[PDB]
This record gives sequence, structure tokens and C-alpha cells, in this order.
Amino acid sequence: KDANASHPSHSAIQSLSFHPSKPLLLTGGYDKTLRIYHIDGKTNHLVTSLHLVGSPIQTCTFYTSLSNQNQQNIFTAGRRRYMHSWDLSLENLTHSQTAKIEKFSRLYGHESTQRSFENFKVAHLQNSQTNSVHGIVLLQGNNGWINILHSTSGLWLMGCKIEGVITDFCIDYQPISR
Amino acid sequence: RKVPIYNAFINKDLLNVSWLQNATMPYFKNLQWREIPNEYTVEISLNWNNKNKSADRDLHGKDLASATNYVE
Amino acid sequence: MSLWQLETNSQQFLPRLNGIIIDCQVLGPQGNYYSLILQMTENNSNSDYQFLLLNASDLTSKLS
Amino acid sequence: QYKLSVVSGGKPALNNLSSVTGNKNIARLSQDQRNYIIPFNNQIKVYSVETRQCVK
Amino acid sequence: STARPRIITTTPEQRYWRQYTSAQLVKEHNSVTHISFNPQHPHDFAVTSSTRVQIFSSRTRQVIKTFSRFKDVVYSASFRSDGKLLCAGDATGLVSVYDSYNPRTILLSINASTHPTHVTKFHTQDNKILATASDDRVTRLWDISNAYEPQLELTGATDYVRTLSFIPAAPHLVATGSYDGLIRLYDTRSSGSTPIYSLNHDQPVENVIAVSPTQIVSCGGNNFKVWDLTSNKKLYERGNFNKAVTCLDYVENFDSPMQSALIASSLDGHVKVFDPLDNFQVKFGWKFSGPVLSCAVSPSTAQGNRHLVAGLSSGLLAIRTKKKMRGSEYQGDQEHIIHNDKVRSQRRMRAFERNINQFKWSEALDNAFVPGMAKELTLTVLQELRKRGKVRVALYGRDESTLEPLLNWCLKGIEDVRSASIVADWVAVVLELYGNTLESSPVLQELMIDLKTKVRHEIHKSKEAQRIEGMLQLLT
Amino acid sequence: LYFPHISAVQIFDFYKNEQVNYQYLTSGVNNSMGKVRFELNLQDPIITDLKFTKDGQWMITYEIEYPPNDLLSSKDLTHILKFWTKNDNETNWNLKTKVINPHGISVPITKILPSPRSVNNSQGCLTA
RNA sequence: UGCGAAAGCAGUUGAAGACAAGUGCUUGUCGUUCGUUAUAAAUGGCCUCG
Repeated sequence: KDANASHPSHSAIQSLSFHPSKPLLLTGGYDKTLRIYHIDGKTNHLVTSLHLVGSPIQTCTFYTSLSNQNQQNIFTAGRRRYMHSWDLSLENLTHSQTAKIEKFSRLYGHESTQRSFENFKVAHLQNSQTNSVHGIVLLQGNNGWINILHSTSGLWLMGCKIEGVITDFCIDYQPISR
Repeated sequence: RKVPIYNAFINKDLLNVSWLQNATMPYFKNLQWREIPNEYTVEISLNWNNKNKSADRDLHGKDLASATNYVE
Repeated sequence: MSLWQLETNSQQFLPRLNGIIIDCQVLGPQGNYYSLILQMTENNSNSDYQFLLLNASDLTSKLS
Repeated sequence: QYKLSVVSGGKPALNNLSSVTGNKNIARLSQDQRNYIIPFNNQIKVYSVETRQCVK
Repeated sequence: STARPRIITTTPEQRYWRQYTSAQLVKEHNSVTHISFNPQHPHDFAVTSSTRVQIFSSRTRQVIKTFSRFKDVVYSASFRSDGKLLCAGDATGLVSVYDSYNPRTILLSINASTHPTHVTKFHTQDNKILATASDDRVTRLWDISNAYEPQLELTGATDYVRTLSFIPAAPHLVATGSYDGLIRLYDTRSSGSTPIYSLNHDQPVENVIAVSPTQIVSCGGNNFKVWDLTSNKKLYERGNFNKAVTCLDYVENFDSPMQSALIASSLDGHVKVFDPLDNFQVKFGWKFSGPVLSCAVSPSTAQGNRHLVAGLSSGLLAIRTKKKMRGSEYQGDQEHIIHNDKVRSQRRMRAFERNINQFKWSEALDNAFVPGMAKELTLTVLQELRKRGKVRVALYGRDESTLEPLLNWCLKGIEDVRSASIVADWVAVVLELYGNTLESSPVLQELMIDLKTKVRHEIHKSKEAQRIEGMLQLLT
Repeated sequence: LYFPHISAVQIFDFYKNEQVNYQYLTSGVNNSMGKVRFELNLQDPIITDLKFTKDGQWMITYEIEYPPNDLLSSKDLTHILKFWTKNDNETNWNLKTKVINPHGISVPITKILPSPRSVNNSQGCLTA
């Protein structure tokens, strides 16, 4: 059965994402709504929806902290100079009457490199000297620029530059030891 | 919106009704069917067009900790 | 309140706080919050301290 | 007939020692980071961060 | 953190009438005697001038229909309540009834009398009956069906009757005002032809209007008086007018802060607004080139732009008008949670406000003295800098070339009472701060010589003002 | 419980023992910028008297504005009276009238007394 | 600093110790004390979300 059959979308499905562990599917688009469905293969009912006024969704994704498994979070972005984060931890996803939403809109002096948050990806970075592991939000810049932010605090951690126009990027993990 | 009932339990004078909220989360309610009228519709508050209120903002989006400015 | 980015010597600002900043701290495993103490030096008769816990993500008062 | 009793609170407490700087704040955030403990001159208030209210 | 505060820089009833800004003066061939508004949308108004009646479109404000069949001068253009039918009077005494917006066809023609028929009005509650007034001094009541004899012939005026009015809520009552100075009330239910009672105006009556069911306002001579029929006496009278009042109109329940307004022409070029609630006291007035013979305002239910029309004996018609990606539009009707955080941008700041916010003290002062800068606005930026404690700071890096713009304004601002004190503070600093540069710069020296003469002149005025102040105390 | 802080009023609920509001009741350099160095010598307007009518729907505030130092007009204090009103549901007072230099120029309003309920239904006040 | 009104009316701004610089002597300072009611100046200005 189709995932969107129970509650149809009013635009193109710009991004799709399965939850890392739970049986959920997240949809987004220019409708500006984050519809989450419980994919069982036979009914596929809608768990929740969140309309973001004036925030078209070009890409959305679940995120689960690699250390604190209890931490769940959704990041969504569009052709805007801000990014939205939706904390699903504890009972925020279903029981809560309200959604805990944060807006990332500060680049800490690097506004010129970044025009839009629309193209982003989320990865895990292990701070080796302390051995702590945290999430990072990667962005695409105007001139080969990749801006890397802290997933929770939003601080600008580092930036990477390539020659020519950046077209796409991806993340690879190389284990070193235990 | 009507919420279908998929199971129910009735012991002596109380009746337990079960329904599914969100996708598969079961919710329950206990009622004394003896006193209930012939045709009775239980009413439940489900999220629908809920304006999202952040505890750190007021209605107009001004931060709570911030002080009110002076306007003539 | 100024966050100096020491890599590039840049700085991010949070202006128009309620009082002058006596103390600053980054309070969390990942620096989720900033805890500040404000003074409100207008009142010379008494020292009017205020504790402000800000969300590092969007710099909004999490608890005043 | 009449009787006197304290009702409201007072100023938040600080480590008012001249030499120590940067350790003036004594309030602490719980390990679960769901509430903030602040000592006052006459009491200790535990505020829930999520709801921004004095739970205890 | 809090948003940065913004720099802080008549009656409501007057402010409403000030919205009739757009003015058009049209020239007609002869004096415009009568002006009427169609009760129905689009509420086109008709003007009687010379031998023709012209209907003007409300939106276009131009002539759309012309009724030129009349051989001699025309004396009325009143519409019927439905607005389909308009009647007009003629000096020959013929009363002609035309269909509105169909000038060619003459639905009904009646010869009221051999003398001129100056007033012809449709009876407001009853469509069939039409009233006509003539210099014969008989105000005949005609019916559209019966065109050979009047239904009733009211008589008893010993002078010209030029004012007919129908009282709302009293369709049997009819009001007539003659140049005898007597306003006569008649009842059509009775035999008629004899007044119920007469009201003495002491001056020829130019127009009688029934503002409300119980109050009638009669404007004649140099004053207008409001009469209550239950008391049968004038409650109130206003004689602010200079020339003899000619025409008067009333509108109620319109969107103004005042529910009702009463406009009265003067024949002095004045038409002034009166509100019935406040004892018929003056709130507004307009002045025209010549005497006003007719005034009208758009009905309450104009449904669009309101109009104020004034008629002048020169034929000039004055009109004042009060003008009145396929998912982008989803809006989240079907969704569980709608989250809104968009905050509208603050109102655009001027150059001086931006400079103050950015701590550009010297540049903010420069923006104060620029060509085409409001005097009030120049005063705020000067006051703001003083309040911020930045007066010497704004004046440190300056020479004679960039000091003259400040002194030029000070030369003019010293006269103003509001800016006299401010000018004293800034001038005190620049003298205390540029004493040496003053000696070596000739142009600065003359900027003070005229300033000393002007500040001396203000001292004389203030001393003089104290003297008139002293004697004024003696009188009281 | 209303505390007239310097240039601002702190609304504090002693039943809950929590502050409910902080409002700026005067003009001046209050939160436009952080004063530093000689700017710190400036004195913002001081709210001297603050009172409520018996009905409680109106707030009367009396303020003194201090001129900056080192000017000719460095000694002419400006006394201001302001009338604020607020509906019970909302929390922010809206200024309704402002009287500059009441009683004359440089004459303080030493006392204020809201009127009793008998006269004008508690919508009057005396200033002395 | 005291009183008073906001105008004003009276009255203060001393001694020791230590350090630095210049040449025992001179000057200046004090996260030093006792006693009396008792210019500034390290190029250094306030965020983003249309």
C-alpha cells in the first residue's frame, strides 16, 4: 500500500527518510508539512504532521545521537537562510500537544559563504582528544564552501573549500580502533 | 473525526473501551454502562490545527525574559 | 555577550541584555546552554542579580 | 489575633567572594538536564527547564 | 535580548473630512441651482445648470447623461426613492418626468402652472405622488397616474414658495417654507389647503430639511434654526454664517467617527459641517471662489468613494472626493500542528536613525542639517544626541566648512520657542569648543554677528511678552 | 506587587513568588545601548511615584527626567505625569495621556492621591 | 559631606608605610593602614532570521 494514501500530500515529495530504528517514514515538500507515517505495509496511518509556515522543505531527515540513543531529532531545510530542528525525544513525537522546534539561523561570521540551507546532511563527528561523539550539520556554500555546524548547539565548527562549483558531497566513516 | 473501537471489555458494571491514537498507540477509557444513555458518544481532544506555543515565547513572539519597551 | 570564535577571531553577539554580565558559563555536555548572571546597575541602592539560562541553539532565554 | 509570617522569597544567592571570578554562579543543572537548582538567601528553588516553572 | 527601541519623533472628526483631498472644479454655463444624489448605486449625482441637467458618474466624476430637452431654465433634478425616475421644473411652469439614464423618453409631462415651477420633489415613502411648488404660491401635490388634476393643492403662502420637504416617518405631513419667513406644516390626510401650524423664521426661507422624524432644520437669511414639531419651537439656532444661507443637506449613519453630518451653504463661499449630537456646533468648513448656491454629499450607502459637491453662482462645480511549486498555498488546514515564527521586518529607518543606532554621532548630526529635512525631525536628532550625552563628541572633528550648516539652522531655530532652548545648548558648546578657530575664520564671525542681533531680538520679544503678561494679570 | 525600578516597573506576584513582568515606563537610554565610560554618568528618568485608582483599571505614574551634565540646561529637571490603562486579560499597560511639566516648570509633584470611589467612580486623582 | 526647595546655606579634601622612576635627595603611584560627616586615551560601539 502507498505510504501517503491515508493522508495525501499537496506537493511533490522532495525528501523521504525512514527512522533508524522505529517503523516510521518522514515526508516533506513545498507543501511545508512534515508528515510522519507508520509504515506497516497494509494500512500506513499518519502518526503526526507539522506545518511550517513559510518554510518550504527541500530536504528533511531523522537524526539519532550515536551516544545517547534516547535522543531523536528531525532537521528540515529549504531555500531559506534558516534551518529548523524538531526534538522528538521522550514523548515529544506523539503525546505532546506542542512541538519543540528550534531555528538555526546564525553562521557566526560566515553568512557570505552560505546563501541557503536547502542542501544539507547530518553526520557523526568524534572529538578525538576527548573521545566524545556528537552530530554535525553539513551545508553547501556559494563557492565550493562546505560549512559544518554543531547539530545541537549550532556553533560553526569548521569549513571546507573546493575549487569550482560544489555539486554534491557525501560522508564516509573509517574505523580506527575500539 | 470518528475514532473506531477495536476491542472492549465488560466485567460487572464497568465497560472498558479501547481505541488507537496516532498510528498504533492504544488508549483506554472506563465507563459505567449502566448509567450511560442509550446513544452515547465519547468526546476526545485530538491534535487538529493546534497552534504551536513555545514556552519561551509569548503570543507575539517576544522573548519572555526580555523587558517590554516604551511606546507612546 | 560576545562569543569569540578563536579559529578565525570572529565574534557573535547577543546584545540588549537586561544588565551587565557578571559571569558567563557554557553549561552542558555539548554546550547546549549558556548560564549568565546579570547585575542591573541602574539600582545603586542594591545589587539586583538575575540568573539567565539561554538556549545555545537560538540564543533564547530558556529560564530567567 | 494577628500573626507575622514570611511569605515570598528573596535575592538569589551568589558566591560573594572577591577573589573568585567565573565561579560566582552556584546554581546547577541536573544530570538529566531537566531542571535547574538555584539557591536563594532563604530557600532553594528547583525550576523545570522544559516548562519554565518552579516545580519544587 | 530585546528588540531595539525605535526613535520617537486636530480632531478625529476633522481628520475624516480632511480625506476629501482630491478637488475638481468644473465650469458650467450658468449658476448651478440644485444638486441631487441618486439614492441607489452607483449614486450618480445630478446638477441643474442653465437649460440642462447633467448626471455625473461617481467613480468617473464626469458627465454621463444630459437632459437638454428643456427650453427655458431648469430648477430641479430630484430623483425618486427607487432612483429610476427623476423630475425637473422649468421657468415656463412645465414639470417634466424622465426615466433616469434614458433622457430621450419623457414618461410624464405636467403643466403645474403658468408661473415658474422652482421645486419638484418625489414624496419619499410613496412613489406615485409627486409634489411641485410654483411662484403661483400653491404647492400642488400631483400623482403620476393623474396628470390632468392635482390630488391636492396646498395654498396659504403670501410669497414665493421655494422650499418643500417631506418628513420621514410622517408620510401624511408636508412642510413648506415661503419667502414670507413662515414655514408651514400641512397634513395630506385631512382636507388640506390650510396649514396645521406655521413657524416664523423672521427671514425668507431658502431651504427646509427634515434631519430626523421629529427635528426639521430650516435655513433662511443669515442663520439656520432647528425646530421640533412635538414642542413646535426652535430648540437651537446657529448664526456663524455671514451671507444668507441657501442650501442644506443631511447624511446619517455613515462610516465617519461622526454618525451624522449637516452641511449648510452660506452664499459667502462657505459650506460648514454640523453634527446633530453636539448641539449643532461647527467642526469643519471649506472656502470657495464665490457664493455657494447648492451643496450635497454622497448618501450614507455610497458603496465606494464618498463625494462632497458644492454649487457656485458662477457655474463652477466643485467636487471633493474621499477615496475608498503546486503546494505553496496550502496553509496547513488539514494538519495536526501549525508552527508560526515569521516576524515582520521593522519599519524602514531613516539615515539619522541608523547612524544613532550604529553610534555614528557626527554623521547623525550631519543628517540633521540636509536640504529638504523637516524642522521637527531635525529637532529630534538634536534632542536625541543631547539625551545620549553626545554633544561635544558630535562637534569635535569639525571646521568652519562643516560648522556653518548647524549655525544656519540655529540662526532660524532660535526664533522657535520649541527649539530656542535646544539652540542655546548647542551654540554654547560650539563657542566653548571653537573659540580659537573662531578668531581665524572670518565667515564664522558674521554667522555670530547676525546671531547676536537675532538672539537680541528674541530677548526683546520675551521681555515684551512679560509686559503683556503683566498687564493681563491686572485685567483679571 | 508593583516595584518602581529606575525607569521601569517590575510586576511581581508574591503568591507564586515569581516575577510576572518588567516594563519600561519612561523614555531615555534604557535598553537602546549599554552605557560605557562617561555615558555611564547619565541618569535615566526616575519613576518617583506610582499609584493605582480604586477601580484598578488606571495607573498614574510620575517621572523626573534629569538633563545631561555640562550644558546650559543642565539644571532644569523635567517633571512628567503619565496615565496608563490596561485590560485585565492582557499584561502590558498602554500609555493613554502624558502631561509635561504639570503644575508649572521645575515644580515637583510631591504627593499623588487617587480619588475615592464616590467621585467619578474612582477615575480622578489629586496631585500636590 | 550635613541641612534644605529644585534655589541655596555652612564645611572638608590630613597622616603613616610600601613600591617605582630620576638624580642620601626629588617626583609619582598603591586589588596597604589610621583619621575626618566628608580628565580620559591598548584603533577599542550592540547578531541573524526577506
